[PDB]
This record gives sequence, structure tokens and C-alpha cells, in this order.
Amino acid sequence: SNEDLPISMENPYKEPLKKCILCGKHVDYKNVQLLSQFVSPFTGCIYGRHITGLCGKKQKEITKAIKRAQIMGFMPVTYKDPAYLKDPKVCNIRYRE
Amino acid sequence: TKFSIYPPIPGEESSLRWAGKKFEEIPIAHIKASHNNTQIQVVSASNEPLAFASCGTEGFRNAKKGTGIAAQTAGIAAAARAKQKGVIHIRVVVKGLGPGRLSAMHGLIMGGLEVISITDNTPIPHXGCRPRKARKL
Amino acid sequence: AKHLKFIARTVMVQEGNVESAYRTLNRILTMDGLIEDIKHRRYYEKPCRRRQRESYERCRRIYNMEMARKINFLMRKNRADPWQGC
Amino acid sequence: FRDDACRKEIQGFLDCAARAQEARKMRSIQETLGESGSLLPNKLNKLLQRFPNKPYLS
Amino acid sequence: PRYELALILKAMQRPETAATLKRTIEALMDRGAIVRDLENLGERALPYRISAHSQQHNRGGYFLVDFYAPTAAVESMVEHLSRDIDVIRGNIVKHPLTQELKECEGIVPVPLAEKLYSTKKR
Amino acid sequence: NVESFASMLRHSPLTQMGPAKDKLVIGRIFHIVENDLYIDFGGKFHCVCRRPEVDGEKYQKGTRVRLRLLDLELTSRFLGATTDTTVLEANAVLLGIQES
RNA sequence: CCCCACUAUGCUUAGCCCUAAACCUCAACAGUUAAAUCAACAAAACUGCUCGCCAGAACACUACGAGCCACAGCUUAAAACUCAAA
Ligand code: FES
Ligand SMILES: [K+]
Ligand SMILES: [Mg+2]
Ligand SMILES: [Mg+2]
Ligand SMILES: [Mg+2]
Ligand SMILES: [Mg+2]
Ligand SMILES: [Mg+2]
Ligand SMILES: [Mg+2]
Ligand SMILES: [Mg+2]
Ligand SMILES: [Mg+2]
Ligand SMILES: [Mg+2]
Repeated sequence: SNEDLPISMENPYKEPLKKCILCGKHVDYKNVQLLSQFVSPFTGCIYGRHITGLCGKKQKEITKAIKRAQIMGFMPVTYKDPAYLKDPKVCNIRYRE
Repeated sequence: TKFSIYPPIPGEESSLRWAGKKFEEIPIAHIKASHNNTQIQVVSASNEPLAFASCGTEGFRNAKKGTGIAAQTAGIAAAARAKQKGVIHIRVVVKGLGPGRLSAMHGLIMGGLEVISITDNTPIPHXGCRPRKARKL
Repeated sequence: AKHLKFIARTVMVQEGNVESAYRTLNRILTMDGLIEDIKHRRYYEKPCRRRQRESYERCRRIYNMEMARKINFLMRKNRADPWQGC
Repeated sequence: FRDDACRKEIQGFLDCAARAQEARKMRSIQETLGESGSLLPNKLNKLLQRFPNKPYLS
Repeated sequence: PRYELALILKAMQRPETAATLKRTIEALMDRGAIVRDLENLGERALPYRISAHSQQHNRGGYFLVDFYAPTAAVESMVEHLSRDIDVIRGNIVKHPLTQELKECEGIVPVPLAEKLYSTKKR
Repeated sequence: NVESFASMLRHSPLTQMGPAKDKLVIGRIFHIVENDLYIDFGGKFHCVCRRPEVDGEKYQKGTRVRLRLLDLELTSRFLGATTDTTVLEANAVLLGIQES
């Protein structure tokens, strides 16, 4: 018919789906260093996904690992282990003015 | 070095000192800020009592105890008895959200004590005892 | 009670500024939800009442975040009228 | 209760009340002007009038 | 199935720690377990004080035992660890390496919900 | 041999550009209100850019400028809306002036 | 209603009881978004098929009968007189 007509296909400019910082990585309850990056330094409270930036699957994995590690004797409950205070800050929250 | 709001961890080698004493050696001012009263006890790092003051021990009665000025007066009184025993720097541990939560700390400063840190130890049960039923007002 | 002390909920004072240290501590406890939690725990909130409060607070967040998103989206249009007189 | 012995403390309290009296006068003016506010509800509502939410079809 | 025993032992000298590990691994074998590996995670300060067997503990030796056992051995082993006075805290979990992680394509965005309310004029 | 619309659309620069995000385009200032520059760059909607602090006086009506496009039309659907709200202007960042 | 104290009770075990605004007051399954969109409000309007249920108010979560570990209980559940409304 006509060569210049549009053709049916999938979006070629579509950007790849964004991934959480833990996409494809194993979350173990023994890796207290990683788990400590998702709790409050002052209160030990687990950060919500709006702070951690994790997907639903990894927010659950981190949450379940923390609760397991805490009661099994690997991780403190009421504060972040001070050994891990100088690790990379991956959470979106600022407590100082 | 830049200032760290995180307290020095015991067992590590910090450079911070207060009158030649390490953070682990500074006495502790325990402030219990209740809804109807405020109690202040200063203790040594070894848990030796040094001074005690509350709004009730400062001559306030009933609802007057549950005021900021009542706690401020208790802080000054506890600071005075603690200063006589050699206390200058104190670590503040406050439990409770009463009206004398901050005022009790001011009185400690006006009494001649220097606060180097503030700690909240308000008890929060993680699931605990059932509190009393709500009030119909 | 079994944890180490002077680590949790602890803020160091800088240059004798106790007001700024207390405000930082109060800001920490507020952001983590402890202050509101302590207040709601003074009297027992029955589960039916807690579920209603959570529903109300979650609907308020959605409304407030969507209204804020629209305010920020339209703020560029607060510029002076380009066609004044027409 | 002799004012002669409490001059410095009295002058402090007197000045503090004067500052708080003027501070309320300052705040009030800046509150209406919106000097510190993100935006005034009155100004922020004129902007929403121009782009009204449309929950219906036209 | 494949299990992982997370074992916190009382802080002891090397000879008493080896006797405790051997006594614990033999208990697993006596119950039919096939022990695969033994890993030392190091002695460290506990995250909190733990009271076990009329004693208070502040430090402990962290060890892992990877093993296969019948499902009935888990309950019987948990009872064994509760009586060992040199064990501060011992928990048996399903080995994390058995669970295979499904592949993830990424975050699928969620569009704002539509048609929640009729379009009539209110 | 009259060119069809399908042909014009295929070979138009706006079609050939592809996505508009982070694309450098040449614009022309056509209207100015104080320090707000109204710049057309060949799209449906103009963009509004603030006069740069440096060499602000060089930006006048007719001045051609370099832009980095972000969106051809600013639109969003808000809670409860049946259609998208549009401000009827493009989003772009003014980089500077284009010279020969 | 407010304050204090304290019991049954909230817990566990072994048996009962079988009730909730047990309501998301919106039945199950299949399907549609076009025509007439549509009393009002609420959570847009409908088709096929099937079961359950409803037929003025009040009397009445009642009486009697029957069943039930239920004995001040539960389920099923009327009539007479009365009203022009509800
Ligand atoms: S986005 Fe893939 S696991 Fe989180
Ligand atoms: K309901
Ligand atoms: Mg009792
Ligand atoms: Mg229980
Ligand atoms: Mg229900
Ligand atoms: Mg029903
Ligand atoms: Mg049915
Ligand atoms: Mg009837
Ligand atoms: Mg009934
Ligand atoms: Mg009956
Ligand atoms: Mg009967």
C-alpha cells in the first residue's frame, strides 16, 4: 500500500525498569552490616520503604531478616550497632536540621 | 575534627575528655518527667547517688508540681547538692514526656552543671502491659 | 535493659548548646514516630478505634501528598500575567 | 522584695517582656505578608481556581 | 532437608570450645544428620546481655553448622541444645541457600487509581 | 505525486527527534515579561525560562537560544480528576545564547 | 461521666454456649462498557444463569409449638386489637 505509514511494534525508546539497590542480591540474617543500613541509628527502628527505597519484595526480605537476626543474637534491637555507623548512607532521611 | 552527635563508644580510643574524665566516667542526671511531677537524681558513673530533687521535695503541691517552673526549681536544687560533691559535667537521661522534661534540664544548667549529652529513655513497650482505658471527657 | 546504655536515643551537646541538642533529640524521636507512639499509648486504644485512626491517617497522607503534588506542579504558573489587558 | 537589690534581674525581665511584645507585632506583619510562608492560602487558592480539579466529564 | 544451625557458644578457651563443638556435631549425627560444614564466625560482643543456665553472658563465639537431617531431627536437636550449658543460644533455620531467588525485572510503576468515583457533577 | 500526510509526519524533525527528554534544541524568544522569557522551539507549546543572571541584557525579543528539553507539554493527572491537568507550556532549561 | 482500690473476666488445658452494625448492610458463576448513562444518595450502568430471601406500619429479636449439653438461653416464628401511615 504505502511505505510511510506507521508500523505496529513495541516502544523502542522504552527505558529499562528501575531496580532497587538490592535487586538480585541475597539478604541474609547473618549480614548484620547490610541490615543495619536500614534501621535508625538512634532508635533501631526499621525504616519504611519510602526511606529505604527498596521494592516490596526486598523491604519484606530486609524486615524479616532484621527480626530474625535480632532475636537470634546477631543484631541489636534498640540501636544501630555503632560499628556500622560509618557505612554508606543509602536511606533518604536527615535528622540534623 | 568534625563534631559527632553520636556518643563515644566504650572500649574504643576516643580523644574527647571533660576535666580529664572519659565519657564513661561522667556522672548521670536521671530526670523522670511524669505528667504530674518531675524527679531528678544525679548519680556517679559507678551508680553512687549524689543528689536528689523533685517538684514535691521543693515545696510544690498537687497541680503545681506538674509545671515547667516546678521542674526548673527541682533542677537547681539537685544541681546545688551535686555541685557540692564535685559534679560539673553530667550526662542527662530523661524518661517521660511530662511538662518538666526540658525545664528540669534548664535548672541543672542554671545550677552550675554542664550538660554534655542528652539521652531519652522513655519506656516504649514493643507490644507489654495493657494501659488503662480511655477517659470520657 | 539488656542492651548497652548511652547509645540509643543519645545526642551529644556541642559548645554547651543544650537547646540545639534537645531540639535534635526531639526531632529524632519525632521522625521515628516515638513521640506520637508514646502519646497514643497513655490510654488503651481499642483495636476498632486504632483501625479507624490508621485508615483516617492513611487517607490524609494520600490527600495531602496529592494536593502538595498539584501545588508544586502549578506553582510555575504563579508568574506575572503575560497578557495583561487581554 | 526590695527592687534595689534585684535591679539587674528586674531589668532583664522587663526587657524580655518588651522583646516578646514587639516580636508578636513583627510576626503578625510577616504572617500576613507571607515573607516566610511557602505561600498564602489566599494566593494558593487563586492559583487553584485557574486549574480546578475536574471529577466530571465535559 | 538442609538446615543451618546458628550456634552462639559461651566464651571459652580453645580446648573447651573444641569439646563443645564436637559434642554438638556428634549430637546431630546421632539423630541422623549428615553434617556438611562447620564455619567459625568469630568471638564477638553480643548485641545484648543474654542469661543462659544461671549465668549472664556479654561475649560469645558465633558458629554455623550446615547439615542435612530428617524433619524429625530438628525438634529432637532443639531439645539437646537447651540442656548444653556451654550453648548461649542455638537456633535451627532452613538453609538460606536452598531457597532459590526468583529473577526480578525491576520496579513496575503503579498508576494513580482511576474511576473510583462516578463522573456525575456533585 | 503529491506528498501525503503520513510522509510529512515520518520525515519531520519533531518526529525524527524521538523522545524530548535531554534533547538540545534551538529556541527563539518571542515574548518577554520582566525577567520571564517566552521561548518557542518548534513544538506545540512554548517554554518559559527566567532571564540568566549573566549577560541578562543579551536576551531580547528575537534572540535565538539553546535549550535542553525536558517535556514537550507539562501535564499530570491528580487525585479524582477525570482528565489530565495541563499548564499549556513546555518544560525546558535555558543554557545560553546561540551564536555563529 | 472524673480519681483510687479490687473481683468475675480477658490467658492456658478440657468441654459447652452458637450470638454481633458476624456490614465492604452490595449473593455465586460467566460476560459487557454500546445503546436509553442515570429517581436521590451511596461504591457508574447493565446482560446471562442459578440459589437464598422480601411483599404497609406497629404488635414482634414477642406468644405458642418444636429442636438444642442451651434452663433469665438460642434458632425457627405468628395472630388478635390498633393506625393512615410508617
Ligand atoms: S527491584 Fe528487583 S528485587 Fe527489588
Ligand atoms: K459495616
Ligand atoms: Mg483476676
Ligand atoms: Mg499468650
Ligand atoms: Mg467483622
Ligand atoms: Mg447480612
Ligand atoms: Mg450462594
Ligand atoms: Mg409488617
Ligand atoms: Mg438477638
Ligand atoms: Mg425467643
Ligand atoms: Mg417457648
